[PDB]
Amino acid sequence: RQWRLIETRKIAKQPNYQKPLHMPKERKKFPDYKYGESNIFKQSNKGLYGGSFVQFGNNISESKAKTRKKWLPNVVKKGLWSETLNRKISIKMTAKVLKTISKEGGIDNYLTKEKSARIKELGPTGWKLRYRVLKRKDEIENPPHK
Amino acid sequence: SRGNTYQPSTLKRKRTFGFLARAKSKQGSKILKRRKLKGRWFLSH
Amino acid sequence: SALTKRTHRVKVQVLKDFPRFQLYKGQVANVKPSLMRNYLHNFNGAKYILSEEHD
RNA sequence: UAAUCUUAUACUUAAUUCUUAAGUAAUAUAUAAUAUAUAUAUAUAUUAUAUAUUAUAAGAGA
RNA sequence: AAAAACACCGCACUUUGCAGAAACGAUAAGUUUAAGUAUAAGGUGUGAACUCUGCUCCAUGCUUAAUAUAUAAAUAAAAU
RNA sequence: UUAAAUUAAAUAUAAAUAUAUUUAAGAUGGGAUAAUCUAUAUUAAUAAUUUAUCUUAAA
RNA sequence: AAUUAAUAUUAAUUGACCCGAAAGCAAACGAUCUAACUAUGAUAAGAUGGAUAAACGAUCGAACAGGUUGAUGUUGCAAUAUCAUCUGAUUAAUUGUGGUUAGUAGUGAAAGACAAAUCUGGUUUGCAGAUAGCUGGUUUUCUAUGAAAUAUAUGUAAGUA
RNA sequence: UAUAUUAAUAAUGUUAUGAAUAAUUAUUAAUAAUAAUAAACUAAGUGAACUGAAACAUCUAAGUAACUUAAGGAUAAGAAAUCAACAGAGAUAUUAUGAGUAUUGGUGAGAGAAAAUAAUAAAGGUCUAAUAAGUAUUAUGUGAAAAAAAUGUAAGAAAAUAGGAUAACAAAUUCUAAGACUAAAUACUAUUAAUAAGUAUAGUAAGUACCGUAAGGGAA
Ligand SMILES: [Mg+2]
Ligand SMILES: [Mg+2]
Ligand SMILES: [Mg+2]
Ligand SMILES: [Mg+2]
Ligand SMILES: [Mg+2]
Ligand SMILES: [Mg+2]
Ligand SMILES: [Mg+2]
Ligand SMILES: [Mg+2]
Ligand SMILES: [Mg+2]
Ligand SMILES: [Mg+2]
Ligand SMILES: [Mg+2]
Ligand SMILES: [Mg+2]
Ligand SMILES: [Mg+2]
Ligand SMILES: [Mg+2]
Ligand SMILES: [Mg+2]
Ligand SMILES: [Mg+2]
Ligand SMILES: [Mg+2]
Ligand SMILES: [Mg+2]
Ligand SMILES: [Mg+2]
Ligand SMILES: [Mg+2]
Ligand SMILES: [Mg+2]
Ligand SMILES: [Mg+2]
Ligand SMILES: [Mg+2]
Ligand SMILES: [Mg+2]
Repeated sequence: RQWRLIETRKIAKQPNYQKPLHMPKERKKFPDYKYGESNIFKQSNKGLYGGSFVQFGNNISESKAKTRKKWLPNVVKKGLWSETLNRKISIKMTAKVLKTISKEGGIDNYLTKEKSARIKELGPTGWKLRYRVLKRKDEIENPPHK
Repeated sequence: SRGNTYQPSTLKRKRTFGFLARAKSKQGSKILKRRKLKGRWFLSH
Repeated sequence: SALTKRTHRVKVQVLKDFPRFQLYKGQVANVKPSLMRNYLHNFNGAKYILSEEHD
């Protein structure tokens, strides 16, 4: 496969600070997602889609009469257990993604898998979840005092 | 008897076509930008 | 499919007794993935095993 | 039916508020032991161990 | 072109039990229906009232009942 | 009525956006007192759809 | 004997000699005109008849609102007027101020009626030099030669081979 | 309401009991402040129709216009799971030729490569992956008129003793997917310099007058 609608997204490169005319009031809680939020099938940003998007193609008849149609991924809203968070997390879930999760053994595992492909096929929400989980894990491992 | 279709009222006209109305909506912004690009002197009422 | 339903298992150690499912605590079973995800895993009632070190 | 869906509504420690961890109290549930009452079964009380602090109620329901 | 046309009050048929029907919604959530609940709401014809509304389901629909009966995608495993 | 405005996850959606809900805006309406002239500030406490005013009764 | 270049002719594709549609689609703009709804205000002299002092889409009739018939007007006072006449005139009334709904598209007591002088679906920008076997147009001179309107085929008969 | 509020003090007037409470001025400290920002170029999402085919529906226009989103001085691409043919080459980019050839099409309208050889180009190679599954692949629905790589839905591998590449199989060749970075040639703007068988109705005014409610049009 290819992650063409993820790895093609580009975000305004930040100027690092050794002030700007408009600085935000709050503090960036989460680390910046490499690929940013998708401006294409924004339904996907709410949950875990595995880099699957709406396709647009042609309905074709017996007379070869083309007529535009769309294809949706099989999204299902699904509350799934996270050992690290110690609670079930409900999200939108392409059934493929669900299957993958099942295979890999847990949502935490899915989130915290290293490969770039996995990173790509998380959403911004997915990224956030991953951050939460890994941070939690770190905390568990390493209390402030050894 | 037709002909007198414009029935001036300052309130209505500023509220509908005025600069602030244009600038408030995305479509309005487009229009203002268009007029700027043409170099119009008057961007809207 | 039907075949998939029949044959696809996931290996887990259950950490709590589950009367209905006949999976007594501590035991390592091959159960259907749906069962794992929707019943067992919630509240640390089970744990996936990808290898002998997960046990 | 813990598939899916519908509707309604306390303290101590560590990094003024926030978060973690420990224990203890409080409430609930599960399992085990003892005492009593009734017909091997049901009910109450006491003790031990484990778990919880998105929920509750209603409905449809593979 | 002000009428013999539309509307109307009335009459009739019908859909919908409310997690409705109808409408709108690249379609969705969701809105109107309604803070209403079949004596209500949507649709359809006719068009106050008096005397009245005959006969006919062939056809096109709708609608109920089955059995009659074909076919589309979707499956094992195994034969040339 | 309006509002690129407001609730890991308000809901939905190829994008644009749309939606309910809050917050703010929005007169054509409402808004103490007063020629024997009148004081709006600050702090502390616990209305009206329309329409008529008849008949009777009293003196 | 070719080939290369220039010059000329013809041919193909690009707007292809020039002008000219009605249209289609995309994205915008408009509900200060007008329709329906919506919020808030305002107006309707006087008289009469009703089983109420106060109940009526009641009667006569001004304002107001219509627009029946006629005359004038038809480069007008006016891209729909004037005068007379006629109708409603407490209501399904009229009207001010603001708001909502429109371009596959709203509103419509329905006339294909209206959506800014008029829509069987506006306007503007763009696609765009749309396309037109159709109409018109295509600018100096002098010389030489000089037709056709037949046959065949054609969704062909205004064309083209 | 930063001639702000809070704190600290200092001079001042009043009240109740040297100490306490409020008011004003003056110094010192603490505490937030202001999205005017292009246009073309690039990438991505959606994606007409007129038109052509002398009708029209497959096809065409065309992944063009348009709308929408996002980045950068450029962007994209880029060091082969590539091409080739048993001889070989060795990243991309796009220009000559190849070539209007192969390929393809209601086999109509029409569409149309690659290898190879040349130019242009820059040092052009180089690790930043503990080397990659719901991935390759298959089935099915779509998908640059010719050459796939993509993609919705479900099935779903293998360790270099292994994978991919061709209707299919057998040989043989070649490359290593599911991890990455990358100057230069290029696009568009602005300035400077040069050259004009270019413009004075393409020679600076004005996006003004004026027209339209508005978008918009638009003179002399
Ligand atoms: Mg005018
Ligand atoms: Mg508006
Ligand atoms: Mg008339
Ligand atoms: Mg009748
Ligand atoms: Mg009815
Ligand atoms: Mg009738
Ligand atoms: Mg207010
Ligand atoms: Mg508009
Ligand atoms: Mg009166
Ligand atoms: Mg009357
Ligand atoms: Mg009358
Ligand atoms: Mg009269
Ligand atoms: Mg009228
Ligand atoms: Mg009005
Ligand atoms: Mg007609
Ligand atoms: Mg009408
Ligand atoms: Mg001669
Ligand atoms: Mg002809
Ligand atoms: Mg594009
Ligand atoms: Mg780059
Ligand atoms: Mg790159
Ligand atoms: Mg092409
Ligand atoms: Mg590689
Ligand atoms: Mg004017």
